[PDB]
Amino acid sequence: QCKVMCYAQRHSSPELLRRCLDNCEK
Amino acid sequence: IVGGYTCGANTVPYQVSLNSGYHFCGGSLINSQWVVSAAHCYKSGIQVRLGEDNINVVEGNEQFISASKSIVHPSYNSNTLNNDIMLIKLKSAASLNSRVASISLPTSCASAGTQCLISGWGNTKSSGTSYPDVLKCLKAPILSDSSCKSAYPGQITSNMFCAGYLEGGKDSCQGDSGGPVVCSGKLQGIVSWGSGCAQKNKPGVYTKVCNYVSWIKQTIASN
Ligand SMILES: [Ca+2]
Repeated sequence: QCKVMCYAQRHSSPELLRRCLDNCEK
Repeated sequence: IVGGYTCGANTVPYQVSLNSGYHFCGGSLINSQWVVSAAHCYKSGIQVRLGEDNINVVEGNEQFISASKSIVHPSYNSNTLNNDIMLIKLKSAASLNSRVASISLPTSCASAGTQCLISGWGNTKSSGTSYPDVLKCLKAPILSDSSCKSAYPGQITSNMFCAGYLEGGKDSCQGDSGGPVVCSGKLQGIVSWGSGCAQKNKPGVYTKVCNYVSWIKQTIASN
């Protein structure tokens, strides 16, 4: 559940979130 | 922090804001040169903001100091968030003759039921988003292993614990990561993750700091 855990993280950086979600596809 | 209250300026003097274009994570000062945070908060160009209360208005007691090093735990697993801990070294020592002070490391791991203070500038809404100007606080108990594992089947390692309320309503949230869970004056947790925020049967999951005391002390000594 890669994308799910990217959203589970409790930071508030859009850049870190978008990086996490993109990396789930790679 | 959802369901919390305004702490009041510098009532949580070891709390820091990590700022890299904006506030994005918290951290805890553990001595004049070192801050503990979450590994998933790693990124370039971190400035540490100590003595902060209102993140948008300089008004006294703030110290803004660039990070010089960010050392992520060598076993951090970004897929599972196991070992979600990072140490940040400040480019210059903070001044503690001040409102700012450090938080002690634990001498043992805390027990279920123990009430802790969780704090941060993260989202204050249980759905939707609203980031506060001033630091928020929440008192929350450590939950039992079994209730934690029941809420997060297959996902809780020995380096994590849950704190909060199975009825929901009160929890940490996005923007709080890396910040403190302090229980009787000891740093026991680092805000790490959860399913949503303040949801039923979905308490916050926190890095279990008592497992890392020797790694922390050795890292500080060698860097
Ligand atoms: Ca300020």
